[PDB]
Amino acid sequence: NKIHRIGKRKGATLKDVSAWRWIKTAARHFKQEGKIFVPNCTEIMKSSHGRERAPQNPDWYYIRCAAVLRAIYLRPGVGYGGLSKRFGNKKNYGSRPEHTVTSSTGPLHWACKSLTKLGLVEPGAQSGQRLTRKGHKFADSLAFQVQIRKFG
Amino acid sequence: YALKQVQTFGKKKTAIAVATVTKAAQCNIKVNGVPLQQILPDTLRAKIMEAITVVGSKYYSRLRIDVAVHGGGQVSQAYAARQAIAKGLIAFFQKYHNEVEKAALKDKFLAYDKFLLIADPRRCEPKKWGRHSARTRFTKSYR
Amino acid sequence: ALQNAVMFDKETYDKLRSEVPKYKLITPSIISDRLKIAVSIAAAGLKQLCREKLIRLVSCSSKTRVYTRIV
Amino acid sequence: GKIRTKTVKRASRQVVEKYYSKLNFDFYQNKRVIMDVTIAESKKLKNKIAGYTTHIMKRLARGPVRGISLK
Amino acid sequence: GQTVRLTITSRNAKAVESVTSQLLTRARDEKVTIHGPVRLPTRTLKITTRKTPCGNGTNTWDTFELKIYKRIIDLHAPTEQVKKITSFTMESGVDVSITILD
Amino acid sequence: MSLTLIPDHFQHIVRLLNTNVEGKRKVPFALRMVKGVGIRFAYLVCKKAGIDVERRAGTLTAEELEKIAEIIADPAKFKIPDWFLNRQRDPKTGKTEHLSSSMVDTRLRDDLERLKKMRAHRGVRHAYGLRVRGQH
Amino acid sequence: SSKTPKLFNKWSFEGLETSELALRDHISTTAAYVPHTSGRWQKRRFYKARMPIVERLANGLMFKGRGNGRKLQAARLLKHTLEIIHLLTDENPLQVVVDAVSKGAPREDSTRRRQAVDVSPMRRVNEAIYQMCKGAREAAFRNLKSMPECLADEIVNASKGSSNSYAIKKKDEVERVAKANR
Amino acid sequence: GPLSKKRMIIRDGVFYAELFEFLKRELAEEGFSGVSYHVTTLRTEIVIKATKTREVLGVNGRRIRELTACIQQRFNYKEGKLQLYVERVEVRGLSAMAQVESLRFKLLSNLQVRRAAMGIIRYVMESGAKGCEVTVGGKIKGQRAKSMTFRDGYMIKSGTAHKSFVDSACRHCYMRAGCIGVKVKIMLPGDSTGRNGPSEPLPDVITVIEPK
Amino acid sequence: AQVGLIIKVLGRTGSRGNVTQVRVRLMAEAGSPDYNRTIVRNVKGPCKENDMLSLMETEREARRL
RNA sequence: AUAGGAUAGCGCAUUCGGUCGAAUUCUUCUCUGCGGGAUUCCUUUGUAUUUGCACAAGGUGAAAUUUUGGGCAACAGCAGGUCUGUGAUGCUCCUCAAUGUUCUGGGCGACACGCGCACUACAAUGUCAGUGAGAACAAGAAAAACGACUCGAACCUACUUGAUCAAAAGAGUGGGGAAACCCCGGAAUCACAUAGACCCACUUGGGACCGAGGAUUGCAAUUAUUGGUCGCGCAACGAGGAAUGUCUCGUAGGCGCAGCUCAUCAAACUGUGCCGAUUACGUCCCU
Ligand SMILES: [K+]
Ligand SMILES: [K+]
Ligand SMILES: [Mg+2]
Ligand SMILES: [Mg+2]
Ligand SMILES: [Mg+2]
Ligand SMILES: [Mg+2]
Ligand SMILES: [Mg+2]
Ligand SMILES: [Mg+2]
Ligand SMILES: [Mg+2]
Ligand SMILES: [Mg+2]
Ligand SMILES: [Mg+2]
Ligand code: NA
Ligand code: NA
Repeated sequence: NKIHRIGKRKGATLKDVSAWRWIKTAARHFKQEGKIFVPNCTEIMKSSHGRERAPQNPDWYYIRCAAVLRAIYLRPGVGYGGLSKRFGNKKNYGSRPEHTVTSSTGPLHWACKSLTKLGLVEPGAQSGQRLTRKGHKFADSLAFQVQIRKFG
Repeated sequence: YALKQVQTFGKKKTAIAVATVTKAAQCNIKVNGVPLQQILPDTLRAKIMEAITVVGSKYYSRLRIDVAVHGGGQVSQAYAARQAIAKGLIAFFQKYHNEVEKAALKDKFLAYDKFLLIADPRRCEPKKWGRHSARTRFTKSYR
Repeated sequence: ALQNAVMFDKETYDKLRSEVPKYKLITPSIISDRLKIAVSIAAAGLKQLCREKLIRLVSCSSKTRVYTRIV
Repeated sequence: GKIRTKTVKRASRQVVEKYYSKLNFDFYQNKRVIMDVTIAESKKLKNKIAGYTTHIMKRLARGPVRGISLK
Repeated sequence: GQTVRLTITSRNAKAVESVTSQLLTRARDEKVTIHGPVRLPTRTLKITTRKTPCGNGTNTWDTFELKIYKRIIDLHAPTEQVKKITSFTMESGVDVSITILD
Repeated sequence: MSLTLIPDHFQHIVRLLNTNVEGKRKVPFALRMVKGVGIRFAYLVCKKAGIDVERRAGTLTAEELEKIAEIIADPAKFKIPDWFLNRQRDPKTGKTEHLSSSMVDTRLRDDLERLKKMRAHRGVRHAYGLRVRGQH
Repeated sequence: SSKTPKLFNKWSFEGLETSELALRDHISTTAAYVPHTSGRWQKRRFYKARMPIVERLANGLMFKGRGNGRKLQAARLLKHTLEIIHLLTDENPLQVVVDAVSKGAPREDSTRRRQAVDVSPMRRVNEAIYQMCKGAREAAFRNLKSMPECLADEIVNASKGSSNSYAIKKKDEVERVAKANR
Repeated sequence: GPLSKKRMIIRDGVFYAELFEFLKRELAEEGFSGVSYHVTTLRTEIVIKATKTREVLGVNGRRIRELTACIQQRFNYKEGKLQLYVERVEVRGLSAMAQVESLRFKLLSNLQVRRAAMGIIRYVMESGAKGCEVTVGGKIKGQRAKSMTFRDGYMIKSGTAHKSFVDSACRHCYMRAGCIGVKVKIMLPGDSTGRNGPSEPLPDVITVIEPK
Repeated sequence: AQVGLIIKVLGRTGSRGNVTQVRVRLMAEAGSPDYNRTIVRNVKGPCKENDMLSLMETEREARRL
């Protein structure tokens, strides 16, 4: 079948499922639960000054929170600057040639703060952000749900 | 029991893929911790899958292969990874099987594609002054 | 030059429901050029027909959708 | 082109004249012999001398060769 | 247990290798524990400049390069003994630095 | 892409703030046809008016158009921040405001006349039809 | 357990043969999973004739400045094109592509006045791919039709010898001019 | 911090280049042939190579101590941290720097260019050099300037091996009419000792060892 | 469309060298009037010995120049 | 699964570079001083062949022909360029209201226009919005001076705050003399079955021009220094006449990144890596 376990495999972990499918499922969970803190600036700000227009998705902040949660899972000890390199893009300068610009650290600071309020991430000892035990459990449990095709 | 482990590598441009092949309970191949069916795009997934399909999955029966690829781009890493997987199977059979079946596997790999086992020697040609690239000279004007 | 409507009316939508099935090849560009509608409202609607299983999805991609009739 | 320069050819003829008995038709043994009885900062030249030395050895088996004495 | 690191740095490859070999032989004479020598990556200082003094002609360039060779030898020996090992005449242009590892 | 039948009141051109707005477009990209309103401002206007950006213009009723015009006329009243407006501090009036429709042209002409009366360099450059930034 | 490769895991290479006798040794029917191979096909003069025909189609899809070096993109376009070809013809897309290549280039050409000459099989395969890709690219430039649609229509029309094909229309004109230069 | 190794190497090279220029201008008439310095913790030892070591030293080493004072003051060396030594070149005729200074001195003494240049060549070839090539250019005869070259023996021009086997030096001569350039090249005889000769066989020379 | 086999390549004719002159053996059936008939043709594009050509007209023969 | 295809696994199931765990074992990967390795070496019912020098395909092989790419590069010259590199220099000019030198302010940027090079485009092999996976060359701080008493600060960067609300900022706390910090160097071309918006229009293409706010570098920003925000976009441009440049494989093209100039500023140059072809492997028609 499509969701049957492959032989001796049982359970699931992050990186065993589609990254986007996990992120969208986490974003849906964050919105459905309703406990996550959403800044009022997300309704008018852009994700980065390198972007040309607004994020165009009503739930873009929940998706960004899920994306940074997955990023902190992959690389413990990451900071706002390290996350900015992940979500940067190429800026259009008009008649001048294009250049890579890192993402704004404002939304990344807000996203980490929202996750810390939920208890999923904590300030890592000696700089950076890290996933809590609850955060690691949340990521793996949702990864299994994605594999089972449960979603929300 | 005994470990029964083999480590190989594959190269493509600046990409270097190191594959660790271990006897395990079940076949499990991951590239940078990502399962084969989660590798994107599907075109590059099929290229990596060539290291298994051209010889058949029966020779990867109980092999756990972990491939760590660093350097290069997405396409270069995929070619380095598939070469590392193919060389890992051949080296595993070299170390823990007799020559007849290892030679059969090597012959099948070479029959399909040379670069499954032999690294592509091509590298970026250095830029020279007076040129915008390795060979593109500056534009010459007369009048 | 071409004037493609951006919203369905009764006649075009009925033609979408009835004649767009039993097409061997179905694509939002083909439907747009036959029904004189925007490709955006042609890609949508083809999705609606596929939801109701009046047509089948052959080749799917982020940008490219190819459909066919149900045998 | 792979023309052997006069420096390669002259050294090859000298090697054959002086060390005819130590040479055979194999490049690799001839290359090993030449590296012992020749001082040259270039390994490319010594490889080329070994190649032309074994070529002369083949020719000598097929009759005489001009420029080789073997008195 | 005191671990002492010797760093041999020069822009001449032959000189740095000769100094490293001499230090290694002397260190083995005092039968001290050796770690290395480690051939650290060699850095190439690169300066590219126009060949002409004026601005006339085809824009030809000269690429000048300077290579720096560095070696590290770790010794488990007292400072008096490591001074004895260091106590010899080195070639010109070779810098040998003595540091006590934390 | 709404799968909505075209309304009987659909207008191919809607008149908004003395501007012929094409009703064939999505609402935010039909509002940008109003002078003084860009892509970023139009998305904010649609957000403050409760209109989703997936609707087509021409389906907007008179009430929705009035609410849109009210937001564009006084953005600060609808909690749009000052840093988001055209005239953050009018050099003569001193009040933060957003200019729309014919007011953009009128205020530009006043700005040129103001700079020309002082005989400032940028004003004189405008008078001679020359580039006023660095340029060449 | 090794099985014969199928292109995009859907299309079989079994029984894939060109009808043309002259082009039999210059159209490759070697089985492959995707039209991507980092081979050094331009090292030797006729080595590219052994490149799989679908990969040669993909190499023809990355031509302009916006297209140069986008081979994964060309593979995606071919993946959609073969599906559309299958729907249009109810036939194996690989066979249709081979038939289109075997007929897309003129057998006779005129060269420098100008006089008629014959065309080598290598150039016939080369020109057929080049002309079909060119016709599809121009057809889809400022058009509602997507690139896979235009490429599929070109390849289907070429495989039938239809004058609607850009490649066939170029072929007929060139052969007609070459005849008048005998 | 402590400067990095790249900065330290750059600093040491700049120090040598300035030291070489200062000694080249100061010891022009003493046949200055080169300079090497050895750095220790105790002191920095600088060895000057010259033909006329008596004039480089002076009476009781007055000149050498004056040069020490120059170097110490310019580079801010402390007392007892700097020492100079003078050694003679074993063969003067194999040193291009010594010969080019000799040629400049002879030209400044109103000697004919042909006479002085051939005198240098005869002296160099007598010293055992495989070849010598001196050239003099600029206002030699009259208002129009011409360049004339005098050569003897072997000389290699291309490749990278001539950087080792060929010793070169060029000087400016200031005459009444203007500036005259003199350039001297010496093909060093490959000698198993590294003092005078690269000690390596020529790059394109192949030797077959005679059998026992 | 008579099919001919290239049995040897005579040389690169033409000023620019793009066109090559080859000797073509017709690949006809046994007992056919064109069986084992060889003609000289000018070929455009990269051609090699043992290649096959599709001759539209077999009457014309290329000049030996 | 909102509709959910195709794509390996079917003695011990996987995962966690903060789990800021602890010990054994090692060099496969990385670093590199000296070596090895390739030369027409081997074969040909080839070419050419008195011979010789060789050539062409195929083997062997990481590499198969000057391996690949550079550097160096003779002898004769040119009234080519440089007296705007030098304390290179002859003659000559100025030399105390100076053609020396310094300071202030302008100019080198001015614009009916012509020309050479480059950048950005004319869109759907696309533009936006989101998400994924992912390089390599490289750079980084100071004194016979300033403070303490040899050390600190200059330079680069990470983390955190700013933040109970935009960017750009501003601030602290560390680290790095550079395989040690940056750094597991999250470059973007690219990918996405993202069930995202747009639908062939000078249009959500293009981003030139111009208006207001604010920040930063500097002793000084007017002639916008340079970023960032909202507006303008109705400025042309829908693929470009005659002519013309460069290029044969990791090459062309496309894509960025670093260094360099630099207090601030790259559409330049010098390098670097990434994605990666078409065509020919020929000739002397043109130059
Ligand atoms: K000449
Ligand atoms: K703007
Ligand atoms: Mg990203
Ligand atoms: Mg663009
Ligand atoms: Mg742009
Ligand atoms: Mg660009
Ligand atoms: Mg020579
Ligand atoms: Mg040479
Ligand atoms: Mg100027
Ligand atoms: Mg735009
Ligand atoms: Mg410049
Ligand atoms: Na199109
Ligand atoms: Na002068």
